[PDB]
Amino acid sequence: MGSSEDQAYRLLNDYANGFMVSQVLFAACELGVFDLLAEAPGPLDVAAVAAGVRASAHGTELLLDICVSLKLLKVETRGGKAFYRNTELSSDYLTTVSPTSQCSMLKYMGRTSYRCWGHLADAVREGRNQYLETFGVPAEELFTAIYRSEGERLQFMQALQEVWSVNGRSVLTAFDLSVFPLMCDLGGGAGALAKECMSLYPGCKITVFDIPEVVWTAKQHFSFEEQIDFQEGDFFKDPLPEADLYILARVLHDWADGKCSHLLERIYHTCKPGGGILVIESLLDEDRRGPLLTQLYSLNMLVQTEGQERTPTHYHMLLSSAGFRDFQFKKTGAIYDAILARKGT
Amino acid sequence: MGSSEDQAYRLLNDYANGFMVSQVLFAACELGVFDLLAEAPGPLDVAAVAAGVRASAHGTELLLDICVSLKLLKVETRGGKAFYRNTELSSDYLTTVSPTSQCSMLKYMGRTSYRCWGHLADAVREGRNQYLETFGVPAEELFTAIYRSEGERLQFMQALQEVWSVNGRSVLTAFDLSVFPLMCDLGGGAGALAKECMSLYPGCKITVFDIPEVVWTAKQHFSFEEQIDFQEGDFFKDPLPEADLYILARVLHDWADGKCSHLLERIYHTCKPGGGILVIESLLDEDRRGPLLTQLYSLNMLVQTEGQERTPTHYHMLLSSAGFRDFQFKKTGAIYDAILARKGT
Ligand SMILES: C[S@@+](CC[C@H](N)C(=O)[O-])C[C@H]1O[C@@H](n2cnc3c(N)ncnc32)[C@H](O)[C@@H]1O
Ligand SMILES: C[S@@+](CC[C@H](N)C(=O)[O-])C[C@H]1O[C@@H](n2cnc3c(N)ncnc32)[C@H](O)[C@@H]1O
Ligand SMILES: [Zn+2]
Ligand SMILES: [Zn+2]
Ligand SMILES: [Zn+2]
Ligand SMILES: [Zn+2]
Repeated sequence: MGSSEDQAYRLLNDYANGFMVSQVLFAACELGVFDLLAEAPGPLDVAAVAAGVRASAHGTELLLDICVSLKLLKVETRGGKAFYRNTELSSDYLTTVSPTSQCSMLKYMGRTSYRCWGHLADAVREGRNQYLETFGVPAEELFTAIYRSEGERLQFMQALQEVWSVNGRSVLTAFDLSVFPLMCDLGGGAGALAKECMSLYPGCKITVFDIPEVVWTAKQHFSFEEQIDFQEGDFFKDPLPEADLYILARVLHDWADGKCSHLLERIYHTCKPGGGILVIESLLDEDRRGPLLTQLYSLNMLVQTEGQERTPTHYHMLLSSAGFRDFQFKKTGAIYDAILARKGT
Repeated sequence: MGSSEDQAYRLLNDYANGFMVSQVLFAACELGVFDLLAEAPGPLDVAAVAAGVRASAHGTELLLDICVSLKLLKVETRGGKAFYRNTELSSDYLTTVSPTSQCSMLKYMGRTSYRCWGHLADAVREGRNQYLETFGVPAEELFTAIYRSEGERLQFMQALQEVWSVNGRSVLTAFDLSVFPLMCDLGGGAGALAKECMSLYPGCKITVFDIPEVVWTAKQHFSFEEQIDFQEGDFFKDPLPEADLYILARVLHDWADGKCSHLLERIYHTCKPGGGILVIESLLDEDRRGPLLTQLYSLNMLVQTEGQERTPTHYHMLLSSAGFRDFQFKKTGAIYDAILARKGT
């Protein structure tokens, strides 16, 4: 709030205004402000940004000035004009060329999640997702609602690959996976995690398993290399590729316990002695009261998917019931953690 | 982000997730969580909250647990159950009975502003408001779009009165207004600021001026006391009530310079020597690069109204052109500041 107001009032305003700060970041990403600034020979003024993003003078200045206050951009003065430049933050996470780019996820959060979240009170009220109430699109089959169009499936796929450029190494190296020569990424999407897995484990080979529409899009928009293979199908009913390790990264959180149990059971019966299951999810503290970002993510699963985020013990009951033993989890200090369980005799 | 990740990545996530934190606060307000907790004989468990707000168990727990992490609620343990209670923050700003309640504004930000803000990129792109693109409602006359229904006009009116319970005293006491026995609050709405003005200045009398629909709603939903009068009309063309002081609180920011100049001109020609104009707005720093909340508010005017937030110098050019002299402003340390100018001979 105001600089002299009581701390509780300032906090309440921070929370109330949060949606505005999210949209400033999302719109700056959608307009390509950071890309234009990274492609420029040096820093740019309002009129040069407004012209490059094809937007209004007043609108651009408001946007750039808010970005400076938020520490997403730096400003400098030359003559009778402000000149904007990228920060370490925006160069690393907000430019398309950066390997650690978070662009596509931000644009996705802005275009889909933000819309869904307006219906939060009803998702809480009813205990169910709101794709029909938000997009008019039936969600009886979760992913036909999520991939409501070709361009929307490419965007989802581009969005999801982005976290692995920052979190990939932590999760794949939490446990020594060199022990599993043949791997399968169930619901592997574009294959970003698999690409990382193969550079990390030179001996290993991996199959990316996903629905026919994702596999086709992955091959059409992402190039590959000699360690990675693709199998298309439905993990709830099709035969799974033979593997020593099955990886489930952000798959279990999309579904309720019963659906999770079914998939875990199929994987278990497909595994051989010494076989493993690597579950990659954001772990909830045992009291379900943190971390805050994970709690928000669990609420985002209520609003969007059929699932929730879970505690280590919850993933343990699920994996133990499916038949797995030697349950171990590793808290990475990152958004995504790793769980590994094995099949015995 | 994750507790061990780089500070820039944690900051980017804070910003990206802001919309979720806003909606948690808005939905907790819409569900009446804080009221139910204040009306209870003591602290309540998940099942008692879920039943009282008529919502799902999973949804309620997620909501309450996020509120605890956000410091909006406190939790305690008794037997095999968590018990939630209000904080100083929620009791003072989030309960309907509290005089400093911010409820109605939060519900309004959630229901209208949040929706509008999804169209931020286009409001920036085009340099205009999005009522037609968001609500289907024509905005050619700003307030017919803002008061699109009776219940929506009552909500807007209830929302706007709330800031004056906290910021009212600062703005009205920045300058000694005892010098102006007769006052007029132009666009005074429900008359919250006028009610405060009259307790602060016992000698003074005030007329609340607003559009016929607002005046009728104000008399029908708010009771009055012997110092306050109501005149209905259009400040752009109707005769203004006779007054020594004209107050413009959050009126100028809704409009562009030309519309502001027109209204200021009418007020000037209505004033007599020694007459005053009290402008109450959130002042932008001279470089237009802060405060952050004011910059967000200026962007909210681009997205919603026909105006912007302005710098002291900008309000000075406007007031000076209309004919006013002795321009003075006072930065309160709060969201809203005060500007006073006078009419000479
Ligand atoms: C939330 S995405 C996670 C993708 C990826 N593992 C990551 O973390 O970036 C869940 C993935 O599961 C895939 N999926 C959903 N249902 C499936 C099914 N029945 N059979 C195969 N793949 C499925 C989706 O198409 C999607 O790529
Ligand atoms: C943004 S509200 C501010 C209300 C109040 N002064 C406050 O700060 O809480 C602007 C007020 O101006 C009123 N208004 C808009 N156009 C008007 C007009 N042409 N004549 C009279 N009142 C008008 C609106 O109905 C509304 O109550
Ligand atoms: Zn079995
Ligand atoms: Zn168990
Ligand atoms: Zn004149
Ligand atoms: Zn001037």
